[PDB]
Amino acid sequence: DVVMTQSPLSLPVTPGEPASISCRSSQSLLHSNGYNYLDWYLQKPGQSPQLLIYLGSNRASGVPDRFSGSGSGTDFTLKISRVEAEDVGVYYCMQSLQTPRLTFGPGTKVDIKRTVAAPSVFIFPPSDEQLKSGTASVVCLLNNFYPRGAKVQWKVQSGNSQESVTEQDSKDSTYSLSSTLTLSKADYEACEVTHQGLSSPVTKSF
Amino acid sequence: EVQLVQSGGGLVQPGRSLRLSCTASGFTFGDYAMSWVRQAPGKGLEWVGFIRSKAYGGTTEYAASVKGRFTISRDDSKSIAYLQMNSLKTEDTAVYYCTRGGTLFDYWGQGTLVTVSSASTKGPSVFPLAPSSAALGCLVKDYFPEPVTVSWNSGALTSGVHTFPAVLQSSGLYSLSSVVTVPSTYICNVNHKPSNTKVDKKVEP
Amino acid sequence: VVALRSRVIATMPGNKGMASIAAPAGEVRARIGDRVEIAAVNGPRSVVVAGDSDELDRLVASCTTECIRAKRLAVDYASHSSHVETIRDALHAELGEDFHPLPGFVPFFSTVTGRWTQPDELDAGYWYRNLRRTVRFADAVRALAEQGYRTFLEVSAHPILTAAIEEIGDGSGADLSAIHSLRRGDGSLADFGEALSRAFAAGVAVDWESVHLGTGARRVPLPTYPFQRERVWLEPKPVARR
Repeated sequence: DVVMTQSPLSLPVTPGEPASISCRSSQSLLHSNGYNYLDWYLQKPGQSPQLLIYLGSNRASGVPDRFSGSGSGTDFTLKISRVEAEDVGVYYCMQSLQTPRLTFGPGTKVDIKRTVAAPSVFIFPPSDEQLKSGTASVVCLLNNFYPRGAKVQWKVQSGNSQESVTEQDSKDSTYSLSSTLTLSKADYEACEVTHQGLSSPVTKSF
Repeated sequence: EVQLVQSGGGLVQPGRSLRLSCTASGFTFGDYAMSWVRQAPGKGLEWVGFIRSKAYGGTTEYAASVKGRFTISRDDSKSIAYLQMNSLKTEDTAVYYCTRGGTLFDYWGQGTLVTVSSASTKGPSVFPLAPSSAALGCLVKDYFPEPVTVSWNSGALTSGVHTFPAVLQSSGLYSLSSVVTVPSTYICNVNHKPSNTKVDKKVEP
Repeated sequence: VVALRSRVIATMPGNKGMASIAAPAGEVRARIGDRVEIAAVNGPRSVVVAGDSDELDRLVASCTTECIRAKRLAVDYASHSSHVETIRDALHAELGEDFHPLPGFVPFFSTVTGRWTQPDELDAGYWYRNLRRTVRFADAVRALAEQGYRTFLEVSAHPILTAAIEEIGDGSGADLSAIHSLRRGDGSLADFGEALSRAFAAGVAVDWESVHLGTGARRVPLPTYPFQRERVWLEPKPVARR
């Protein structure tokens, strides 16, 4: 079959900290030469990916020493000794035993770590000048939230919501979210979140 | 040093032909196996195909879905790799990466944003976001393609200004809502580059 | 903006024009009459006057009776007055339909306000203010000296305004450098090179790592800086057995 792999998709990192990102494989990636067949890759935010580690542990040339690789045939671990802003990105766990390579997997979403934020839920009813062209979009503006693990429900149901996840910044290192509910004439005549910043659902309507 | 400089962007409609050219500089082209890997908007990588090295046999192998239509070729004498994108579809509306190895994607080149949409080029339909009682925003929706820049107070306010990324509707258009969060009146201008359509709006609840 | 402004303003000639003189503001502002106003104070000894015909010609006639630079501008047209303010659509909004005001960036300097401003008002409203109010260029120039600006490079093909900037410092203690632009009759690159040399002499920062890129020049040994040497020596103090 295929060696389907999992990883800590939402591992946080903070400046000045050593981080431990992992990968788990169903089969054994160790070769008959005793050579683990896993490749750690890094994709920068809005840039070309780069090859960090090959053969499980070793560097690529030009990749800083701050990445180290190790692990057994199934479990693999990359430790970042010194976390930086270029380190923040997506980490890809690539197997080699079998290549066809349909997808690169979910990938580890790495973000700069702060404390849990307070999700600001702002309901914006569509403007009356939107209603002349036959369209309507009430936007649930989730703002200053962390992590990006919040789903927005549309009741009074859902299914017409489109996703807009945003850039995490430098000074605030938070997230913003837009659940765009494009809508039509008659059905225009409420959004709430389950983000970890709060516990009870905060429901506000247009 | 080594570079994998790319070219082949433009406009294509569902059912057309396109060319992706990758020029490798720095090492011998013949012994590396070229691969084409593509980044669907919103997620990471998806491998499209790869041709074997010239001396390995030049045996091409694509993904089952893109097998046949896409044609991977190469050449040492002018040192160029071609990805013949025939019959482009909505999955080809994505960034494409020229990767320096069949099973070791090293340099990744730069990345070509290939767009495959049936829409046309018109300016944005700026709709405001009246505050409930707060934050003040305005829409950008009904625009295509993606050059875009939306600021608030016309480049005067920068703290709390946060423009949302593009959203693709099933009808082939693009969606942006730019937002500011500050108590108060605020003015938002949107510049559509390809047709040069600048629309300005002031918002009250 | 400029194209449509000129296109539509080309009709008002025959009623009003403008002139530019280097006379002190006092006497000219005292003797103006019959639909005359000072369009732009370019200095304590320089004013651009926007007046009606048959007397503005006689204003430069009054300036040639006092024997000053007489330039009957062949480009005379109507501005900073009411003959252009009557067009509130073509001359007030048609010129600028699109505008992208920028942030602080490098401080620019508007004149109609007389002080430094952010680049937000730079649109058709600015041209409306130029056609409605005066310019008060001298106020902006004095603001330049207050904010540390002395070297003035004239962006034109003949020095007419740096000449005036030289009368900015003719009565002001803060004597400021106003570069001599390409002379009236100069249209070659040798004149641009001499203008660049003069600008460097005045104090203009010239990135010489950009002029020599297309020449393909080579660095050659040259004499070093000729240190003007004093006689600086500290001899030991004591004299033995005094």
